[PDB]
Amino acid sequence: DLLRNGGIDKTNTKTLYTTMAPVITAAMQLDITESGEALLRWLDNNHPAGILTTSEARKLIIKKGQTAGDKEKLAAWCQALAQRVLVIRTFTLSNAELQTLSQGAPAGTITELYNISDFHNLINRCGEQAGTVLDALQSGTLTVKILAQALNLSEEVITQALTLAGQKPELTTWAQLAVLPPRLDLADTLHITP
Amino acid sequence: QALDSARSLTGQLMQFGSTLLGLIERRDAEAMSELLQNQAGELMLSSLR
Amino acid sequence: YRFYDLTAARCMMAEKAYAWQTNDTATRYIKSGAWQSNNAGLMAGESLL
Amino acid sequence: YRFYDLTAARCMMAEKAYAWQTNDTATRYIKSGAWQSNNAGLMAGESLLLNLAEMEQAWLKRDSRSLEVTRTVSLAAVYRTDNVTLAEGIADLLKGNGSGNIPTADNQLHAAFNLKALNIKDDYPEALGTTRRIKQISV
Amino acid sequence: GRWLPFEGIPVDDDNSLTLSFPDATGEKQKPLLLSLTDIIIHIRYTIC
Amino acid sequence: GSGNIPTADNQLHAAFNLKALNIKDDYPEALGTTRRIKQISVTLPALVEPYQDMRAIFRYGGNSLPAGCKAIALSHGINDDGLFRLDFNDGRWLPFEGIPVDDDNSLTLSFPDATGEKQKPLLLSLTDIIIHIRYTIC
Repeated sequence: DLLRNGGIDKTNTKTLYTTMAPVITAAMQLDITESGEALLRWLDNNHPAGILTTSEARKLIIKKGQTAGDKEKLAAWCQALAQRVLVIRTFTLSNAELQTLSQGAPAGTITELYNISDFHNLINRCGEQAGTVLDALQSGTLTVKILAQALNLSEEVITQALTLAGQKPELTTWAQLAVLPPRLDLADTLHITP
Repeated sequence: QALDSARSLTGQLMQFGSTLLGLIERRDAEAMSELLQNQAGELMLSSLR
Repeated sequence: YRFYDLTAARCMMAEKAYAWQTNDTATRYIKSGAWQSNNAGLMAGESLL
Repeated sequence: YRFYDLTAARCMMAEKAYAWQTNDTATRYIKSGAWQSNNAGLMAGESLLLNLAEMEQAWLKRDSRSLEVTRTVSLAAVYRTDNVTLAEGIADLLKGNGSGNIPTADNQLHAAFNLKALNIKDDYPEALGTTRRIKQISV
Repeated sequence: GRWLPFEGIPVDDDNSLTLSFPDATGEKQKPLLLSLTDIIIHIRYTIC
Repeated sequence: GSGNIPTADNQLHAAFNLKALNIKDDYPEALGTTRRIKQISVTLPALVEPYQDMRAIFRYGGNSLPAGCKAIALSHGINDDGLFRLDFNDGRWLPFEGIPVDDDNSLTLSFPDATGEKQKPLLLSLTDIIIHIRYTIC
C-alpha cells in the first residue's frame, strides 16, 4: 500500500532505486536508505530465476487490479529481498562493502557465500582504511601500493599472494580480493612469504 | 509573490527536515537501546551458566 | 524526497519571475547542491532559503 | 484520530476546488495511505501536506493569464430567431395558466436558452484556447 | 475567496437559461413586464 | 483567404513593429536605458449598434511572455483593457507586461468575422484605432 500510493516511482533507472528504497529499508529495518538503494541493485544484478527485476516489481505494484497471480510473484520478490538482507546481516557487512558487492556479487550457493566471507574478511582487515580500498575498487585505480598501505603489509607480499591463481597487475574486481585472505592466512601460519 | 510562495514551501521543507532528523536519530536510539538489551540477555546467560 | 522536488521547482519559478521582472538573466541565485545524498537531503531547506 | 478526519476532508475539499478551478478531474493528488494504523496515524500530516504541495505546484504551473471576454446577448435577437420576438411574445401572454417544467408557466414568467444555441465558440478562433468557462453574469 | 455565481460553467451546453419572474400576473409587476422591451445580458467568460 | 497575415482568411488583422513606433526617441536616454511595456489599452471609436459587443483579439507576435500574457481580448472599444477589473496589485502579470519596446512584435489586432454581417458596418465605420501603451522607464 505504501508503494502503491504516494509518488509513482519514476520509470527512469537510478531513480527507481532511490524512490523505492526508503520504504523498502523501513520494511527491512536496514541501517541506511542508501544501503536500501544498494540492496535492490544487488538483488537486481543476480537473483534466483523467476524473481522479478525491480522494474517488473514496480510495473507489478502499480497495476489496475493485482490478480490472484502476480501477487505471490511479488511475495517471492520480497522474500528474496529478505533473504538478501539476511545474507547482509549474517556477515554484518558495512554499507561500503554492500555497495561494492551490489554490482554483481553472486550469492545463493555455498561456493559463493565462501567468497563473500573472504572478501568481507579482507575488508575488515583493511579496517579504518577500507573506505579508500572500496572507493579505489569502485573506480579503476585500486593499486597494490594503496592496498598494502591499507593492510599494513608490504607490496612484496601482496604481489606474491596475487600470483597464486595469478591476476597480478589489474586489481579490478572484488573477486580478486577474496583470493587474498586464504593465501595470507597460510603464509602467516607458516612463517613464509606466499 | 512567487518569492513568498516559494519561501512558504521552503519553510515547510525545513519543518520536514527537522522532523526527519529527529526521527532518524530517535530510531537509532531505539535500535541501540534494543541492542543493549539483547546483549544483556546473552550475557546473563553466561552469568547464570 | 518528493517534497524537495516541489520546493526546488518553486525556487526556480521564483528565480524566473525575478529574471522577468528585472531584465537580469545572466545572474542566477537558486543554485544546485541544495540536496546532498550524503545527508539524505537534510538541510536542503536551509540552502534553498 | 478524530482530527485527521477533518484534515483529510479539508484536503479533499481543496482537491475538489482544484478540479473545479482547473477542468482536470482525471488527475488526483490527495491520495490514501496518509494514515497508517501501524504507526497510530503518526506522520499523517506529513503525507497530507506533501500531497497539498504537489497539488499547489501543479496549480502554479497550470496557472497563467487568461483571455476574458464579455458577450452582450440582446435576447430580442435570439427571440427573432424564433420569429416570436419578445416585444409581442410577452404582452400576449395574459392568462392564469398553470404548468410546471417550463422549458406565465404557473404564476410566474420564465425564459430558457441553451448556450449551445448561443454559438459562443464561434465568437473567437479555436487557436486561442480550447476551453471556455463562464466567470460572471450580469443582466 | 468564494466563487461568483455561474462560475466555471463551460459555454458548450447543458443549461436552459432560467430567468424567472415571480408573480407575472395582474399587479404592479404586470405593467413592468409588459413595458420590458428587451432582456440584455452580459456573460463574462474566460478563454484559457 | 490567406494565412501568415503580416480579411486575411475570414478576419481582419493589423500588425505593427514597435521598432517603427520610435518609442526610445520619445524620451532622452539619460533618463533610463531600458523601457518595457506595462499595460496596453485600446480605443475603437466606431458607430456601434446598441447592446452589441465587438470581438477583437490583440496579440503579441514574439514569444517571450508567460502563457497567456501574449494575448488579450476586447469588448466594446473605449479604453477597455482585455480585463474586467484593472488592478495592478494582483500578483499575476498584466497582459503584454515586460515587453521591451525595441522590436520583435507584429502588433496583432485581430477582428474575427470581418465579412458581411452586423460587424461589417462597425468595421467600416471605425475611422481610427487608438491605442494607449503604458510602459516603464527604469
